[PDB]
Amino acid sequence: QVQLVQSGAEVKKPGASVKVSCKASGYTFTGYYMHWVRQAPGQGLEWMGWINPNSGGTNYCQKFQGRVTMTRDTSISTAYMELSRLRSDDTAVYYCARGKNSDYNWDFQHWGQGTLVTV
Amino acid sequence: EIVLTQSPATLSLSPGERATLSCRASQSVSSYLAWYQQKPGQAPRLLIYDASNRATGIPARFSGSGSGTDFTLTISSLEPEDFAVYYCQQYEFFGQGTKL
Amino acid sequence: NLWVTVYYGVPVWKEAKTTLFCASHNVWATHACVPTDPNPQEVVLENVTENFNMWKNDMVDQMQEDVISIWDQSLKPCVKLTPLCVTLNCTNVTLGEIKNCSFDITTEIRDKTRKEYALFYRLDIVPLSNTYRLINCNTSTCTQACPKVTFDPIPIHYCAPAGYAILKCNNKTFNGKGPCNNVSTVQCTHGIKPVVSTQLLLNGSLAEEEIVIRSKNLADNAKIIIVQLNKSVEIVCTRPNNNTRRSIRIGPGQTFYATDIIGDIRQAYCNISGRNWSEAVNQVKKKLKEHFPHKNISFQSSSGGDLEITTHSFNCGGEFFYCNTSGLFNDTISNATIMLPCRIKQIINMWQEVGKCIYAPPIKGNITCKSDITGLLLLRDGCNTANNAEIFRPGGGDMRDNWRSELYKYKVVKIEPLGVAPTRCKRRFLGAAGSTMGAASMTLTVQARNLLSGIVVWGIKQLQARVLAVERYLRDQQLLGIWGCSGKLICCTNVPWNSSWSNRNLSEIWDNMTWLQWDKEISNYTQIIYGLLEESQNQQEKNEQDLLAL
Amino acid sequence: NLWVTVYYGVPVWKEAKTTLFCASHNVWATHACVPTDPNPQEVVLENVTENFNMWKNDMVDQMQEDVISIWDQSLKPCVKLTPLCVTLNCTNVTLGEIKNCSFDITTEIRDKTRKEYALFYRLDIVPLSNTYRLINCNTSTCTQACPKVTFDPIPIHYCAPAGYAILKCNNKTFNGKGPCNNVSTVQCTHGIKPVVSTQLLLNGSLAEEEIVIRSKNLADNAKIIIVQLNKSVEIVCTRPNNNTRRSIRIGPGQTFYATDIIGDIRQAYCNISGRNWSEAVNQVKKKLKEHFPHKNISFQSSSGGDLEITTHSFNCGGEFFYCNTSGLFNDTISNATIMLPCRIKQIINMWQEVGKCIYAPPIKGNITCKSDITGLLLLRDGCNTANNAEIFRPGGGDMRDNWRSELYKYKVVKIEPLGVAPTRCKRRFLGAAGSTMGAASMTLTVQARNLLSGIVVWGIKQLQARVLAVERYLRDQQLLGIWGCSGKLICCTNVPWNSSWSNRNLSEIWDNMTWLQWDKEISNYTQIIYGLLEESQNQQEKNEQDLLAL
Ligand SMILES: *[C@@H]1O[C@H](CO)[C@@H](O[C@@H]2O[C@H](CO)[C@@H](O[C@@H]3O[C@H](CO[C@H]4O[C@H](CO)[C@@H](O)[C@H](O[C@H]5O[C@H](CO)[C@@H](O)[C@H](O)[C@@H]5O)[C@@H]4O)[C@@H](O)[C@H](O[C@H]4O[C@H](CO)[C@@H](O)[C@H](O)[C@@H]4O[C@H]4O[C@H](CO)[C@@H](O)[C@H](O)[C@@H]4O)[C@@H]3O)[C@H](O)[C@H]2NC(C)=O)[C@H](O)[C@H]1NC(C)=O
Ligand SMILES: *[C@@H]1O[C@H](CO)[C@@H](O[C@@H]2O[C@H](CO)[C@@H](O[C@@H]3O[C@H](CO[C@H]4O[C@H](CO)[C@@H](O)[C@H](O[C@H]5O[C@H](CO)[C@@H](O)[C@H](O)[C@@H]5O)[C@@H]4O)[C@@H](O)[C@H](O[C@H]4O[C@H](CO)[C@@H](O)[C@H](O)[C@@H]4O[C@H]4O[C@H](CO)[C@@H](O)[C@H](O)[C@@H]4O)[C@@H]3O)[C@H](O)[C@H]2NC(C)=O)[C@H](O)[C@H]1NC(C)=O
Ligand SMILES: *[C@@H]1O[C@H](CO)[C@@H](O[C@@H]2O[C@H](CO)[C@@H](O[C@@H]3O[C@H](CO[C@H]4O[C@H](CO)[C@@H](O)[C@H](O[C@H]5O[C@H](CO)[C@@H](O)[C@H](O)[C@@H]5O)[C@@H]4O)[C@@H](O)[C@H](O[C@H]4O[C@H](CO)[C@@H](O)[C@H](O)[C@@H]4O)[C@@H]3O)[C@H](O)[C@H]2NC(C)=O)[C@H](O)[C@H]1NC(C)=O
Ligand SMILES: *[C@@H]1O[C@H](CO)[C@@H](O[C@@H]2O[C@H](CO)[C@@H](O[C@@H]3O[C@H](CO[C@H]4O[C@H](CO)[C@@H](O)[C@H](O[C@H]5O[C@H](CO)[C@@H](O)[C@H](O)[C@@H]5O)[C@@H]4O)[C@@H](O)[C@H](O[C@H]4O[C@H](CO)[C@@H](O)[C@H](O)[C@@H]4O)[C@@H]3O)[C@H](O)[C@H]2NC(C)=O)[C@H](O)[C@H]1NC(C)=O
Ligand SMILES: *[C@@H]1O[C@H](CO)[C@@H](O[C@@H]2O[C@H](CO)[C@@H](O)[C@H](O)[C@H]2NC(C)=O)[C@H](O)[C@H]1NC(C)=O
Ligand SMILES: *[C@@H]1O[C@H](CO)[C@@H](O[C@@H]2O[C@H](CO)[C@@H](O)[C@H](O)[C@H]2NC(C)=O)[C@H](O)[C@H]1NC(C)=O
Ligand SMILES: *[C@@H]1O[C@H](CO)[C@@H](O[C@@H]2O[C@H](CO)[C@@H](O)[C@H](O)[C@H]2NC(C)=O)[C@H](O)[C@H]1NC(C)=O
Ligand SMILES: *[C@@H]1O[C@H](CO)[C@@H](O[C@@H]2O[C@H](CO)[C@@H](O)[C@H](O)[C@H]2NC(C)=O)[C@H](O)[C@H]1NC(C)=O
Ligand SMILES: *[C@@H]1O[C@H](CO)[C@@H](O[C@@H]2O[C@H](CO)[C@@H](O)[C@H](O)[C@H]2NC(C)=O)[C@H](O)[C@H]1NC(C)=O
Ligand SMILES: *[C@@H]1O[C@H](CO)[C@@H](O[C@@H]2O[C@H](CO)[C@@H](O)[C@H](O)[C@H]2NC(C)=O)[C@H](O)[C@H]1NC(C)=O
Ligand SMILES: *[C@@H]1O[C@H](CO)[C@@H](O[C@@H]2O[C@H](CO)[C@@H](O)[C@H](O)[C@H]2NC(C)=O)[C@H](O)[C@H]1NC(C)=O
Ligand SMILES: *[C@@H]1O[C@H](CO)[C@@H](O)[C@H](O)[C@H]1NC(C)=O
Ligand SMILES: *[C@@H]1O[C@H](CO)[C@@H](O)[C@H](O)[C@H]1NC(C)=O
Ligand SMILES: *[C@@H]1O[C@H](CO)[C@@H](O)[C@H](O)[C@H]1NC(C)=O
Ligand SMILES: *[C@@H]1O[C@H](CO)[C@@H](O)[C@H](O)[C@H]1NC(C)=O
Ligand SMILES: *[C@@H]1O[C@H](CO)[C@@H](O)[C@H](O)[C@H]1NC(C)=O
Ligand SMILES: *[C@@H]1O[C@H](CO)[C@@H](O)[C@H](O)[C@H]1NC(C)=O
Ligand SMILES: *[C@@H]1O[C@H](CO)[C@@H](O)[C@H](O)[C@H]1NC(C)=O
Ligand SMILES: *[C@@H]1O[C@H](CO)[C@@H](O)[C@H](O)[C@H]1NC(C)=O
Repeated sequence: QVQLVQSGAEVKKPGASVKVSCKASGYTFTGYYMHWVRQAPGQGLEWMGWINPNSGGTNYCQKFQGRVTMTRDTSISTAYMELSRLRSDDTAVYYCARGKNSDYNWDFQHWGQGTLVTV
Repeated sequence: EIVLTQSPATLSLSPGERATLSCRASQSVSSYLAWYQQKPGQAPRLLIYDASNRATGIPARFSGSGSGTDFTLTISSLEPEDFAVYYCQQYEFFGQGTKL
Repeated sequence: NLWVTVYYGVPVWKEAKTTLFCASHNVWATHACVPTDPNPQEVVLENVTENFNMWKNDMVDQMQEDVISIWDQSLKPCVKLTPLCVTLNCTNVTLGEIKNCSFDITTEIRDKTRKEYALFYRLDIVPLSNTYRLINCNTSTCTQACPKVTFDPIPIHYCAPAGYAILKCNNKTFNGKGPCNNVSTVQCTHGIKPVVSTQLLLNGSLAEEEIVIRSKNLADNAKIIIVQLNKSVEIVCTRPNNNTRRSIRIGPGQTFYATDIIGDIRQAYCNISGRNWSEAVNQVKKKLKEHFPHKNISFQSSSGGDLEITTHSFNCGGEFFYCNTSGLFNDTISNATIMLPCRIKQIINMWQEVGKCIYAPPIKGNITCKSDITGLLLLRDGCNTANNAEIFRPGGGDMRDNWRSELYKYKVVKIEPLGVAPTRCKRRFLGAAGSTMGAASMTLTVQARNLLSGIVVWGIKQLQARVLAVERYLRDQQLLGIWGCSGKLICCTNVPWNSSWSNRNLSEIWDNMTWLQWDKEISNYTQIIYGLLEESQNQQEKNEQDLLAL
Repeated sequence: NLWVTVYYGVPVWKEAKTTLFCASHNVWATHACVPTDPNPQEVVLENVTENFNMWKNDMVDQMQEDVISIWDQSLKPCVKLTPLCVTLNCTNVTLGEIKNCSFDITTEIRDKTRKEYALFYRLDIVPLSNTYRLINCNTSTCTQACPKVTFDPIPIHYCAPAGYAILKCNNKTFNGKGPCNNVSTVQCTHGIKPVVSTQLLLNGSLAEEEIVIRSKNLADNAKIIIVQLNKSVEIVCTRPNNNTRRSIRIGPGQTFYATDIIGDIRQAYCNISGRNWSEAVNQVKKKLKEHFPHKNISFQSSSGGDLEITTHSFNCGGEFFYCNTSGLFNDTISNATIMLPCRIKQIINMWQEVGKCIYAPPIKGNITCKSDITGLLLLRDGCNTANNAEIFRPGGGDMRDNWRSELYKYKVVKIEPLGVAPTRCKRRFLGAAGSTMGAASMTLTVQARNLLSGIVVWGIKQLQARVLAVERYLRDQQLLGIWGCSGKLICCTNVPWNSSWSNRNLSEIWDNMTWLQWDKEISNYTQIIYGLLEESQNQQEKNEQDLLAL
């Protein structure tokens, strides 16, 4: 089986920054892209971006450009996401997800438990 | 861009019944769709992909179809366990979803 | 009525997955490759419309394996820098990118050691308050490129084995996906240079008609967009330094090459005319707009990632280095020549293979490379802004996309020379593809004669290919023999035509339809007919024996 | 009038470059070789005069590669003497050619070391005031010959693959360059011993008629002169010492074999009867005089060079050693047996390969080798003296010249079974080479039947050869099929003979000329005819279909 294990919930002050980890297991870490998406507290889900562990390549949602950054460490099969200049509206559960197929990787079959971050 | 709209927003349904959930887009995306089930406090789960294929562990009674800009999810033999939120997704674009 | 007739050497084919062979002490153009064919025969298949798909072309994956396999083999006998992993006591040479390091080296005699020093780049050094270690010492042992090798991207031609053919899409504006009304057949590909690079594609092929932008799916922001230019843009890169080499003996016939500096230090850089680039950018944006008709277009720098992605990586025929191209992937461009700063690495991790590492020796004297930008790799930001503008960024890293940018015009298929058609009788190169079934029968020899020996780390592939060609040939010949059609090109049989097999007019079949069209319809009963044909000969053989006994 | 007729199995051939295979835990006679053929078939090709050239015979280069390739592979799994390269504290055992050395050895446990000693020869030791190192430690790591191998020069037979043949020059006085009126064909060579030696060639083949002196060019003083003797000269060499071996553990399953001495020390030497040598020398000088009719002849010692050249090197089936032959290459010779002093090396550099090195283990007890001198290598001093005398000296070093001295009688050619001739008609082993075209046609089966499977680090070569044979066979069969001549040996066609192709009398062609002579004249239009033949069948096929349709 496979699984994604995220860090626990976190509380920061406005203007600060948060770092969220996600450990992957059960498969080749560099096999697939890692996606980040946040679930708003009573609303739909908002895609943040993804990272390609093979080269650390990223693609961020335009609206968060300059606020969010992503990286990784293959030696521990763990991905990292960081968001700076936090605002009250950033309160959400940030999910770590992986697609089913390397071809069409938008089929988020595998999910972590989600990390709740607020201000 | 792509904007997904679903309806009815909410459906009060009983066990044993059948219902369907629509999904529309302003642009043709062939069949690259997915549907997700969402329960309170739970992670999202893939239900349908390619608007035709069932995800692993998903009972036959869960299906759906569509083409271009008009798609619909179909669930037969509705159970109490189906009383959750279902989302329509295309690429990075998420819809609003509906609740049963 | 109609009877079964067997035709051998008919111009039909199907997609196939096979192995191609290389036609030329270079790292890539190895001794194991064959001489090239100076006269390719681009036979035009008029009235033939084949469909190509560069995103599912196995040739690309095959290329990738080839390049790596050669690389690894080439460096097999080269010195392993094991003993290098020692405590490094370093000081300074503000361009403090180079550190002078001293260390303890083991001499030829295991019982003896001494002091030694070398210049290393900061990028290759890891802090271990002035003690360091080599970056690779905790991952793998880097192999020093043999002192007598060549990394010049000598073009390689791919050739098919007998029984197979390579189709070319000659439509200058082909998107790399779909029908190609302009199609021809060749025996070999042209010479494609094994250029390893990211972001900007150097020394590649130029578009013949116009700038072409192609992708697997523009709606998928997780995919890379490949753009090929018609007009090249000159870029010159140089490393203006006295990188004098020093030979350090690290073992019994093992020499390590260290860097030294005689004069002062100046950063490496690239020179690209601003006006030139600006024009190219404007043209590309225009073509993009066609696909995204109501939005603005902005070019930005890499969002982030490993150096190999954020910067422009390439081999300057010598020491590998990376350049900062933020001055090109921009909306504000000056006319004046733009200078782009670069940094040099001695320790290189090839491709994305973890545990793989090579060390590059210093090149005495300065280096200057003049090259052309022929295309580049861009990706689009996800989501959408209210500003109605789309943002594109440089990317790459997977060399397969570099190969894909050159091999997109080629497709490999296998020829199926055996065909069956209805006729009114009873017993007792590849240009014909565009011809009708009847006329095409006049070229059966022309085709068939080239399906056996047209051919006359690569060694094993050539040997395997040879055997395969033989197997297929004999198989078909065996069938013709069994059916009593040995040595014939058009063999009328003793088996009557079925009504269920076809409802087409005889005239249409021979005068209108081509063999390709026929195959797609009659293939339904391929095995059915073959069975009957075998039974027929058996009947004939016993009848002959009966008569002979008299 | 005359028409084109196709003949298959005609006795003609051309020079070819192919790969031969080996016919027999020996170092050379490996398990990968095939069983030999006990009955060679020396078919005499009367009236056939082939021209041979030993100085351009690819068989020699192929042999060289074979010998090395095997050698390297054989020693692949043998212990690498890496840890041996330590400080050597040495003392004496005036024959002070052996030193007693002590050193620090690392034990099975990496954390533990101890003292150890061994006897080494001065020639293998380099001063580093009584501290030394092993000579190889600054070049490469010598591999200790595995304790269970055999270096006995077991004769190897070379055999051709199907489609090829080996010709022999049986002219006992052939100079190795020019026509051989006495020629025969064989399937395999005789057993040739892989004897590695310089100066004097041991255990080789003797001349059958007389002493023969041959060279590429006697006017070129940069070339070596090879002389083959008819009468052998006995030479016996011995190493009269108690070289008791000792087993030293230098690693986890790695045993180093050191030399020890129980009794006293005596130098090794060779014994060669003076009278015998003198006679041989006189005879050789006489033959040389024939080429240099008005001058004196003097034999001197080597002008200088590496030990391997200045002295006589050979493997005595055990430890390699070198002997001083200044007592033989002289003008003053005694009748009494001449004793020649020798020295022994433990560390040997094979051939002239830099970085290649092997270590030979000691052989317990003494060794004596009885061998015959069969020939030798001489070179002539440049310039000319007013004394009207020419001086010759011993030489060698390039083993290719040793192989060349045995393989000079063999030549490899490929058979071209397909031939075309003019006849008065219209359609509807290798002994025949000496026969006329007409008569030769009666043996087409005899020849053709042996051009497919006559065969029934060497593994890959055998496999490659098998495939090649098939390719050629099928190619020819395909052509015969296409031309409508399948299964026939003599096939009359429907293509008329041209006047431009030949102006020879029909009678002369069939009754006087041989196929070899014919080929050399008619080959001018080989492709021209083939083209026409293919067109003919195409015409026939459509005509048959036309008739069948009726
Ligand atoms: C996109 O394509 C372009 C080309 O289409 C590529 O640019 C080319 O890159 C190659 C590789 O770096 C360049 O070739 C190299 O040029 C070096 C500079 O030579 C000049 O200075 C020397 C100094 O004395 C002169 O002798 C030279 O003159 C001679 O060569 C010119 C060439 O046309 C002749 O016209 C002259 O008549 C002379 O013959 C030049 O003035 C050059 O030193 C280097 O040579 C070494 O490497 C080659 C590899 O193939 C060896 O064959 C050669 O023997 C040398 O290697 C030996 O010496 C070194 C010295 O230490 C040892 O280390 C080696 O082990 C070995 O002993 C080579 O010729 C080429 O000029 C350049 N062309 C242009 C237009 O830029 C781009 O790089 C490519 N893009 C990418 C990303 O690759
Ligand atoms: C030009 O050609 C001539 C020949 O045409 C070559 O000369 C030959 O060279 C070979 C190789 O050295 C000689 O064979 C070797 O002779 C050794 C001496 O044997 C005698 O003493 C022993 C001591 O007890 C006796 O047992 C022997 O008697 C037996 O053998 C003779 C042989 O005909 C029989 O007739 C008897 O009935 C007995 O059977 C002799 O008296 C000999 O020791 C040596 O044997 C080892 O090597 C061979 C290699 O093929 C092994 O098969 C064999 O098992 C031995 O190897 C084992 O034992 C050693 C001992 O430590 C281990 O180290 C090994 O790992 C292994 O366990 C071998 O027989 C041959 O006699 C000799 N002939 C002549 C006429 O000189 C020239 O060298 C050649 N010129 C050049 C330059 O090469
Ligand atoms: C084998 O050896 C290699 C050696 O490179 C190991 O790879 C290294 O692993 C360590 C382990 O974590 C990495 O350390 C982390 O680095 C990140 C990022 O820093 C690097 O990248 C930045 C890019 O934006 C760059 O700016 C940095 O350079 C600055 O900082 C350095 C540090 O002194 C300074 O010298 C420079 O001048 C710059 O100022 C740098 O290149 C960093 O964010 C991590 O810290 C975070 O996480 C820890 C964990 O809890 C937390 O405590 C911190 O507060 C912070 O949140 C951490 O430093 C190192 O970067 C890796 N090397 C590289 C090149 O990336 C490899 O892992 C070894 N293998 C094995 C199996 O161990
Ligand atoms: C790896 O290790 C090997 C070890 O052998 C290295 O090879 C050696 O390289 C050195 C470097 O030059 C060589 O030294 C030179 O040797 C020549 C000739 O001397 C040798 O050959 C003579 C044959 O005619 C022989 O007589 C000599 O023996 C006598 O002398 C020795 C010396 O003490 C003595 O011990 C003996 O008893 C004899 O008395 C000997 O075998 C010599 O002429 C050179 O000196 C000349 O050049 C120097 C240079 O300017 C000059 O100063 C001198 O005045 C003179 O003009 C020099 O000594 C050595 O000979 C090589 N070894 C062999 C066997 O030849 C190899 O190079 C190493 N590899 C690497 C990469 O370093
Ligand atoms: C390369 O292709 C581009 C494709 O856009 C060519 O752009 C043309 O530029 C002229 C003048 O700016 C325009 O009027 C044309 O309409 C453009 N082409 C198209 C299809 O719109 C560019 O000229 C080409 N360059 C070369 C050297 O061929
Ligand atoms: C990328 O483009 C931006 C503008 O679109 C450049 O910013 C300008 O930089 C120049 C000098 O470097 C300043 O004088 C301008 O005022 C800057 N513009 C603005 C709006 O501030 C930026 O420098 C470009 N990047 C590179 C590497 O050239
Ligand atoms: C491709 O299609 C064209 C159109 O039918 C073919 O041209 C015809 O060929 C026949 C052959 O005898 C002629 O009689 C017609 O008059 C031709 N028509 C025209 C408009 O030229 C062409 O031959 C086809 N290609 C091949 C290889 O057959
Ligand atoms: C073997 O070959 C040699 C030449 O290599 C032949 O020598 C010939 O002998 C006759 C005898 O008078 C001379 O006229 C020729 O000129 C010699 N040839 C050369 C090239 O000098 C020798 O006859 C041949 N022997 C046989 C049996 O064929
Ligand atoms: C080996 O060949 C030589 C060739 O010279 C033979 O020498 C002959 O010796 C006798 C007596 O000395 C002479 O009369 C002959 O004239 C010599 N031959 C020639 C061609 O001149 C020598 O006898 C031969 N030995 C054997 C055993 O055959
Ligand atoms: C090589 O030949 C020369 C003579 O041609 C030998 O010199 C003679 O050696 C003996 C004793 O060794 C002396 O008695 C003679 O007086 C020497 N001759 C002269 C003219 O002085 C020389 O010894 C020979 N070399 C060998 C190794 O035997
Ligand atoms: C080699 O040439 C000789 C000389 O012409 C051939 O011998 C002749 O063969 C024909 C064949 O029937 C006979 O009629 C002649 O009478 C023979 N002449 C002599 C002098 O014997 C010999 O046959 C040729 N070799 C081959 C294989 O044909
Ligand atoms: C695209 O850029 C031009 C530049 O002036 C601007 O006028 C136009 O409105 C932009 N398009 C959109 C959709 O904003
Ligand atoms: C070059 O100068 C011209 C002058 O009118 C200007 O219009 C153009 O935009 C400039 N281009 C660049 C790339 O600076
Ligand atoms: C072949 O002919 C027979 C004749 O009755 C017919 O039944 C059959 O369906 C035809 N087709 C095949 C595939 O056998
Ligand atoms: C027969 O033809 C139909 C046409 O669509 C095809 O689907 C079917 O697979 C064919 N059957 C065979 C055995 O080829
Ligand atoms: C050759 O040697 C003999 C030996 O006596 C001598 O008489 C003759 O003159 C020498 N030849 C020449 C050309 O000197
Ligand atoms: C051997 O002795 C005889 C005695 O007359 C002499 O002529 C001959 O030259 C001598 N040969 C050698 C090689 O000493
Ligand atoms: C073949 O015959 C034709 C007949 O005219 C003649 O012109 C030609 O030169 C002959 N030779 C060749 C090689 O075609
Ligand atoms: C034709 O014969 C002549 C004879 O010398 C030869 O030189 C020429 O090369 C031959 N041409 C061909 C095509 O064989």
